[PDB]
Amino acid sequence: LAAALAEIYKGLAEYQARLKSLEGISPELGPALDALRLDMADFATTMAQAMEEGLDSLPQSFLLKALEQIRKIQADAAALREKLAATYKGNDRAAAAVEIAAQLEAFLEKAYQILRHLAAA
Repeated sequence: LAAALAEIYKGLAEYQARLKSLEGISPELGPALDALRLDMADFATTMAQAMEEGLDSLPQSFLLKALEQIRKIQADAAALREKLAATYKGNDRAAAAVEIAAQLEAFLEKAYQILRHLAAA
């Protein structure tokens, strides 16, 4: 349980580091960058809080919250990738972002499987 939770949290943190390393879209997109940071930070807050507490069992609300939330984040990220690519392309930074994005997709799949198992009785 703790070990599993540790693995997921670690992976998320690493991805964040890559998402800063690439930045520089536009200043006017302040709310944009804030949205991405709020979604990721929120996931880390709730997850980290539960692990620290070490409660006997987690609530059904918590489970379904993880599934619906993460799905929302993936959809929004996809839209951002399409727009960003159209604007920025060819540059080395753009190519790297594509590579990183691909890795995230695989990780997303694995995470979905784990959550489904937990939700299922």
